[PDB]
Amino acid sequence: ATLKYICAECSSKLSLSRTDAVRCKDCGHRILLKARTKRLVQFEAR
Amino acid sequence: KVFIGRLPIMLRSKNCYLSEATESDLYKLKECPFDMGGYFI
Amino acid sequence: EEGPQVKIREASKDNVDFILSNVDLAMANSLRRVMIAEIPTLAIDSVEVETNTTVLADEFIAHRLGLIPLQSMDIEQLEYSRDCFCEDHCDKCSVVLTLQAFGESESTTNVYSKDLVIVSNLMGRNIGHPIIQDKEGNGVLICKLRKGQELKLTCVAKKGIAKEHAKWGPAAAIEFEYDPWNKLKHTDYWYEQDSAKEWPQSKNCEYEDPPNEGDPFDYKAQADTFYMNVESVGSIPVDQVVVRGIDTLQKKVASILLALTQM
Amino acid sequence: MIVPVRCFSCGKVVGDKWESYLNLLQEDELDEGTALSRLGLKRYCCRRMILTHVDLIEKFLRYNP
Ligand SMILES: [Zn+2]
Ligand SMILES: [Zn+2]
Ligand SMILES: [Zn+2]
Repeated sequence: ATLKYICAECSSKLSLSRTDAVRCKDCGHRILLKARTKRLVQFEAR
Repeated sequence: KVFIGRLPIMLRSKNCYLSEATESDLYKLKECPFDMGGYFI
Repeated sequence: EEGPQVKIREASKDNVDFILSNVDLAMANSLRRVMIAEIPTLAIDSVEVETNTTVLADEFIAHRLGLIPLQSMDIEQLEYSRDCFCEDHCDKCSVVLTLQAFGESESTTNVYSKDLVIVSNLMGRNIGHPIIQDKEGNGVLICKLRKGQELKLTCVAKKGIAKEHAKWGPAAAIEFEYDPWNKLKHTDYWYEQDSAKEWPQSKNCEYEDPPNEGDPFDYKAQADTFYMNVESVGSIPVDQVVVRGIDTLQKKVASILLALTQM
Repeated sequence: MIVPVRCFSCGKVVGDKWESYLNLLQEDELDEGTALSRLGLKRYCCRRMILTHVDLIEKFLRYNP
């Protein structure tokens, strides 16, 4: 349902704007990963 | 009673929470069960 | 019934031992090389990745997928993408499969090549079908998923040949030999006391007459008779590799004759 | 990291045998040498493929996310 970030502990599709430092819901883990990409990548089977 | 500085800690000595951690606890801790760790972070 | 003749010693879904006689070492050799590298086969050559929470990277998985053998008996009628007039690929120059697997149970979910799902119209021709020779029927283990890991992919397999990439290899490994007794003298055995006692003997010896103590060297004898055995990965029937291989090499020489014509 | 699909040197598909193999060992208590031969792995190139493999994907899986 769209996101931009993700925590490395609860994997909650978070995502927030400025002035939100860094944190998750209950997971005060100040890490956050940048989800994935929508345009999908193609691969050479070789 | 009174605070004074911080002491980095050798990674697997008495303090380091890993000197006790079992195998299954290491994995959850995102630390490898094969790491020897005699170093500092 | 003419020049190159065959004598088959064994046969099966995967192996064929035979004896080629009345043929130059050359032809025997080329025919062999052709099999190893110039016979069309279908193989996953494109992989689009939707979701990968696996512990393997995308190109890692992809490399294996391209490696999974696929049916290829009717390839002689599937086309080379590079020759098809479509924009990219189509049911005329490809076969699209899909692999969707999700770590459901907490017992480690295994992904096999049998989870591949052909989604393009096979147009009634036998081609594209993960090949499986397993006892439990799981033709090659692609990957392993834990608790709740995903893996969504779409694979496009194309007509190819080993030369481009070993994956389009349908021949596994060929057994080659000739002159089991060193009669011809194409080798100088390295000994330490007794060559004849140090170097084992080939089962082909059994199929040929020994040299006889005092006979002078037959300087006029050349290489006749070759004891081969063609293995097969499955993508194509054993007996087929040999045939098509002979076909291909046959068509190749043909092309040179056409070339001199246009010239 | 997973059983190679296909042996490097000749290409005998060796990806569909990991499990079979590990089974001929455990329950059938066979020596590695006999197990291999029964999986049809006759040439050493093909043998070294399975014998030498280390299935790391197993400890790779053990990390939570
Ligand atoms: Zn969290
Ligand atoms: Zn096309
Ligand atoms: Zn091999």
